[PDB]
Amino acid sequence: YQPPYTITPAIVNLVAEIGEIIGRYTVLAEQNLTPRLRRENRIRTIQASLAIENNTLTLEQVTAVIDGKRVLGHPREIQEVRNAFATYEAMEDWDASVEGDLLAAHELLMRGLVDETGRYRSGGVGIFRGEQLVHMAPPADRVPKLMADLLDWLENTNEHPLVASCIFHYEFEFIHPFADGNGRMGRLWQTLILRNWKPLLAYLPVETVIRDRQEDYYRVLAVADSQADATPFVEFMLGALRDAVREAVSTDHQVTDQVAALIRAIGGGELSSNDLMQALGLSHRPTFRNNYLNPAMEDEWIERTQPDSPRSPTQRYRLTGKGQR
Repeated sequence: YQPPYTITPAIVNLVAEIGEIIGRYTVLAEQNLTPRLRRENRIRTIQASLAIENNTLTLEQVTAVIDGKRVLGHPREIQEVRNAFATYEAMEDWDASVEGDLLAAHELLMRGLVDETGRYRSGGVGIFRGEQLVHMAPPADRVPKLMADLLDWLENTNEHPLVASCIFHYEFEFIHPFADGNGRMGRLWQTLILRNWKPLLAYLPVETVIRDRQEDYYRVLAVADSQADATPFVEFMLGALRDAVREAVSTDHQVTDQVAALIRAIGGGELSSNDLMQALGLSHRPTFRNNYLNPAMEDEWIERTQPDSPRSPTQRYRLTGKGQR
């Protein structure tokens, strides 16, 4: 068994470019990706992946759900987000070729939403490709062998993870092994195959590109299905991944704990040296001037209320370009 994998000069050029872009995306650009940035990307991945399957929640809403903040919306859509966030955070446990790990993921993703969770469908299911005509997936009794072969292929494939993830996505979408959430499981397992190669790709929000190119995504996926060839789909996905890892590097191209405490102490009002001294809980004047007032003054975080008289007794201080969080 082997899926219709046929290479093309366009694929090798996309692999070359993705490879090179990651060659930069790593280096010291990994020492810039903070936990908040990983989360921002993860929230974008979840919101877009769910948006493709007609979830009406906005990025601002999905952020608030995962943050724990106030959320007004449908309880079923909000639980889709909670389950999705829970599922992506458990990727470290799974190997993309393990059938048990695939079922454990489907369980976390569909828990409390559907009857058949963590197992393949017992009956038939319709394949939806946007506003395209619905057709039936393979019979449920064919799924176990189809999935066994696909997962065996993925374990012993010589293809590069970038290509292998696209081939699996294409084959998985054709089979639709679960009663629900096949679309979301497809994007999840593609992210898993990529993070099993480079774990930084787990925070690549390629789903925002697939959501914006949704009409073409389903059209290329249908044309590839009609012509029985994964090649055009692999070109599309490697293209989307390239554009994603490219907009990830373009986003790239700090205050001390002492300076950060002074900026928060000023706020909106105008504080004098003794007003800051009392607020910061300081008692040594040279320490305040050298470690707090002058550092914030030099890096242009704070300005003087009386700039004409620098050595003034009634001297007070107000913020300039100071952004909170």
